Order: sequence, then structure tokens, then C-alpha cells
Amino acid sequence: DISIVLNKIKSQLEESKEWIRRSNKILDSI
Amino acid sequence: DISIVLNKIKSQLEESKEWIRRSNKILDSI
Amino acid sequence: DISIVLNKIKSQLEESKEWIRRSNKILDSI
Amino acid sequence: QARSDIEKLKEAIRDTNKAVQSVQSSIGNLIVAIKSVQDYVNKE
Amino acid sequence: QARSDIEKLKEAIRDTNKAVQSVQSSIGNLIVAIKSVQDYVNKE
Amino acid sequence: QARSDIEKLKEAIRDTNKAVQSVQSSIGNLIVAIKSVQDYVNKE
Repeated sequence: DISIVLNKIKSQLEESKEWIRRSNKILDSI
Repeated sequence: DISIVLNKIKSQLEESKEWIRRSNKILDSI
Repeated sequence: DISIVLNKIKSQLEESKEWIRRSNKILDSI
Repeated sequence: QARSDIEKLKEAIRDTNKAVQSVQSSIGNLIVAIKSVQDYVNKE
Repeated sequence: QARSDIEKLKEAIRDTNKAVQSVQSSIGNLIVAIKSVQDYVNKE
Repeated sequence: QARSDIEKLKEAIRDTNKAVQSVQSSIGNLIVAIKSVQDYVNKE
């Protein structure tokens, strides 16, 4: 039960880090 | 005690989501 | 064990708040 | 180009906003996790 | 207008920053919540 | 200057991104903290 919830948080955290990577790459091109 | 703390987190989370909604609406107008 | 982990979170939270302060100061100069 | 850079800045902020939205979803689930442990401690 | 868009980008980032600040406040309270459960487990 | 402001907006977003990255690291450690309490409750 709690294990599934923590796995969701990990996955959502991974997505967040990828969105920041994309934002920073865009900034590098300015 | 803990219930009050969790309710604060919920309220602060709601405020955060609204600030992002406003940011995105501004972006849509550019 | 857990005390060290919570202290890390506090320190990382302090860094995050400082980065926002810098972003806002930059915005003020535009 | 100032027009190309303005569009780049817009898309960068859009991606930052998506990153914040993912963090917001994570915080909602952290609440669930904390409640669960507290409810597991109370129910057993 | 490039001047109007620059001001729009500024206000959008300002709002994103306010969203992050709200998340920061939430994380501070999540610490309190975790400590409470751990302190409730130790004190009873 | 529109060029100076474009560079200012870029650096502001860069700093906002660093703030989000710090929050992301905090959330990773909040997971560890929650697991620890749950693992302390199960192991003792």
C-alpha cells in the first residue's frame, strides 16, 4: 500500500527532473 | 495536532497550483 | 539516522529559498 | 532574434511550470504516505 | 510587442516563483509532520 | 534594453530552476525519512 505510494512519488520526481533538464537546455540556446 | 499540519500542507499546495495556473495563462497570452 | 535526513532537507530547503530570492531580485531589475 | 528568444523563454518557463506541477503531485502523495504510516500506527 | 511580452514573461516567472515558495512552505510542514509521527511513536 | 532584459529573464529562470532542483532533492530525502519511520516501526 505505502510502497505503491512511494513508487509514484519517485516516478513523479523523475518526471519533474526531466522537465527542468529541458528548460535548462532551452535556456542554453538563448 | 498532525491533522492540522496536514491541512496546512493541503492549503499551501492549493495556493501553489493556483500560482502555476496564473503563470500558464500569462504565457498563453504571449 | 532520521535526524540527519531531516537536517539535510532543512539545508536543501534553505538553498531553494535563496535561489528564489535571487530570481526575484533579478526580476526587480527588469 | 529577440522574437525567437522570447519564444524560447516562454517554452522554458512552460517546462519549469510542468516541473513544479510534478512536484505538486509528489507532495500530495507524500501527504498520503504520512497519513498511511500514522493510520497504520493507530490501526495496528 | 516585445516590451509587452518581456513584461508578461517577468510576471509569469514571478508567479512561478510564488508557486515554488508555496511548495517550500509545504515541505517545511511535511518535516514537522514526519517528526510528529516519529515523536508520537517514541513518546507513546 | 531588450537584449539586457532577455538575458535577465534567462538568468531569473535559471535561478528558479535551481530552486526547483533543490526542492526535488528535498522530496527525495522526504521519501527516505518516511521509509525510515515505517521501517523503524516494522523492525522495532
